[PDB]
Amino acid sequence: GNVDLVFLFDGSMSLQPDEFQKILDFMKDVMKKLSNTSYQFAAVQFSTSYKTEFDFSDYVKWKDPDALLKHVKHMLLLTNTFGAINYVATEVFREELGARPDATKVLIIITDGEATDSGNIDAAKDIIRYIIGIGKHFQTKESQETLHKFASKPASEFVKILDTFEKLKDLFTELQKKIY
Repeated sequence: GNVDLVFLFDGSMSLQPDEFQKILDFMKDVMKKLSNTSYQFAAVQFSTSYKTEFDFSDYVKWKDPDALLKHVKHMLLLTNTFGAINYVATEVFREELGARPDATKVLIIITDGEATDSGNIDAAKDIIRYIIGIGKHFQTKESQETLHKFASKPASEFVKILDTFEKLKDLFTELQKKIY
């Protein structure tokens, strides 16, 4: 079956330059490793504001992860996760931007801290949502639990807590093995 997968990646000022680059490299590696007719991809950077770095039609045009993320600039502002998820639901998953009506909608949200906004993500309810919380800001159970509201259930499947950015590599096999 077809899968339309969006990477939604944190560009806040909490992220150090090497860490942000490891996130970009992870997205490129996932695209290279999942690449096949079934998958198409989009990517959105979120911080204070939201930017579609490439949409599904851009992916179809270029099919080159290096090219697709070449123009990304680290935003270095806040962490407005609620609005980011809603932005994906309403502004990225659109047929006019290359989204396929028959495809399973998937989000991989990548963040290094707690949200700086609030509200709800009801608009994104029909999207299968993974969230990856990385690093020292998720050392407490309480901080980890804040990510559950963003992800699909069960949290034991959909919420991934990684203690270091080096652990992103350990998610490749898992993501490759998903059958939606």
